[PDB]
Amino acid sequence: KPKLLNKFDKTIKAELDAAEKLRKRGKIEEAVNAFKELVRKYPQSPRARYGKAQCEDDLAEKRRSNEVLRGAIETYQEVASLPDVPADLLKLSLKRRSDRQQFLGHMRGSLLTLQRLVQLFPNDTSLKNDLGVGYLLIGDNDNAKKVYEEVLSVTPNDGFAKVHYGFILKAQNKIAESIPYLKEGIESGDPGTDDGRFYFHLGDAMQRVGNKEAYKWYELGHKRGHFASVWQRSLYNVNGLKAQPWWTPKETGYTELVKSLERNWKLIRDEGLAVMDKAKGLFLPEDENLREKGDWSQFTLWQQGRRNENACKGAPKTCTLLEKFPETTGCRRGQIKYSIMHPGTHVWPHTGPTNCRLRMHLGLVIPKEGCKIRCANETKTWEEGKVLIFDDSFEHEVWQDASSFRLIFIVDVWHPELTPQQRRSLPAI
Amino acid sequence: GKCKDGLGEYTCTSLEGF
Ligand SMILES: C[C@H](CC(=O)O)C(=O)C(=O)O
Ligand SMILES: [Mn+2]
Repeated sequence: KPKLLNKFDKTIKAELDAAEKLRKRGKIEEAVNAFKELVRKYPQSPRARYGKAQCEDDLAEKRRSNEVLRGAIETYQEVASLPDVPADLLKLSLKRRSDRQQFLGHMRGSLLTLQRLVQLFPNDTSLKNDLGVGYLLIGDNDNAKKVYEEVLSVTPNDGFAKVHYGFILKAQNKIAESIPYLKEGIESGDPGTDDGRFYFHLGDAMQRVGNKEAYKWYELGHKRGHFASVWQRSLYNVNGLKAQPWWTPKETGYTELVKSLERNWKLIRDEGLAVMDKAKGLFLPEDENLREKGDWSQFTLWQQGRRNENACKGAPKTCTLLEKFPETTGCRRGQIKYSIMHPGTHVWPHTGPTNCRLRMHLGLVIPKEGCKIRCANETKTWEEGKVLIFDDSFEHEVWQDASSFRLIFIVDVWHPELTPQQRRSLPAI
Repeated sequence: GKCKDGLGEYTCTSLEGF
């Protein structure tokens, strides 16, 4: 269906097809060399060049090799450098280049390619949308917003652009404004809109404004396979792991860790209190837009399975104690952190990103009244020197209505049913 | 930008090829 052959490539269509035949039959090495031969004999042929690039792409998959893929990425660029490239081929080649650059994590590279694509095909909305995603992937939400604003100024009902514009609005705490975009975008059914991130954030935006319909969106998102359940809405999962909002120490099997935290809780407390008194800047304000009101800060010792060595200078005995416990210090999808919350705080219902961790809370300074935590349909309280354990992939909510501060220690562990193999392999979060 | 307690970033994992 796409027109990939310029005047000269039609005259060599038989050689080009012979080479492509080798690739589709999976004889990648013979195909690479066939297209190399063609490139040598016709160094200006765009189709030969693209064939070389595609073989390199398949070869990188075969060998699971980033270096080979970097080669393909340059060859996709060479296609675009050549004279007289058909438009369909130019677009395919540079689109694939950008997609593979992102796969390698070369987000700035991809962004340049996507900027080139939009300059070349100024009327192609899909490419402007793809450019916005490039900006989102490097964290440049300001530029992404400008991109989707442009798309929407010309195609107001582009559903991809709507859900992404809503995502950005929601991330900027423009909660009410984001709802119609997220909802209309999802309802559009356009390609790219049936994504759990948009169900997640529409339901959450609705919860925050007191809209009764949030859970209809959670229910639909579960029906469409994005959520394990209405209550458990994490999006980076291993399917099959036991799903329970509240866990006992014995259920987790990490009984030695719980015993050490409870037997040694006062030293953990005291180092936190010392940091609060003498190094308060190690406590950093929560910054994921999870508070309705109030004050909540965290002092993080491990994140993504990596010890923060300066932070551990502030809690050296605690860090020494925890090092005996690789189920938490090597939990590359969780953290180890102190968490202080003050009266007048309400943490919004929310879900963590992954079902691969369980969250332990050790009480350190717990006022006698006013502090509680809900996970799914059950609310509990903390106790000094005692551990609670919940699955924070379930929706949870916290209130602090005491008359003094409340300090806990948070210790994430790998979900117990994850094998050593998965624990070594899952990408960090 | 990391997803520590929530899911507020467009993507929570890092791209590092194969
Ligand atoms: C609000 C709580 C932290 C706290 O109560 O300090 C939370 O969201 C979590 O532990 O995941
Ligand atoms: Mn939480």
